[PDB]
Amino acid sequence: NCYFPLQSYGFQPTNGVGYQPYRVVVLSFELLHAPATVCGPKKSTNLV
Amino acid sequence: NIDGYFKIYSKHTPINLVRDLPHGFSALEPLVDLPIGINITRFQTLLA
Ligand SMILES: *[C@@H]1O[C@H](CO)[C@@H](O)[C@H](O)[C@H]1NC(C)=O
Repeated sequence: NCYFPLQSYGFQPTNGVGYQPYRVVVLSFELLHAPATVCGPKKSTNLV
Repeated sequence: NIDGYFKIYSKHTPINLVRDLPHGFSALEPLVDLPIGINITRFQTLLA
């Protein structure tokens, strides 16, 4: 009952859908407790 | 440091007159507005 806690994923070109490796990014953000140093693009238009 | 934005205002004035600190009128333009969001209490300065 002594075990090492960590092992490889056996990722091979023959693995099935879902058994394959998938890349993951998770966008968290924390908000409004201080000024919003990020926003997306606001659009612009011709100056008539 | 106000509303979570920090603001540097400044003027450069090449007074060649030797005496200390002039009386006469001029005003600081705003240089920089920064979203730094930090509380503050004191400051220090850097000399060569
Ligand atoms: C700034 O000061 C107040 C009062 O101590 C505190 O409630 C607030 O959480 C502080 N902000 C930060 C970023 O520590």
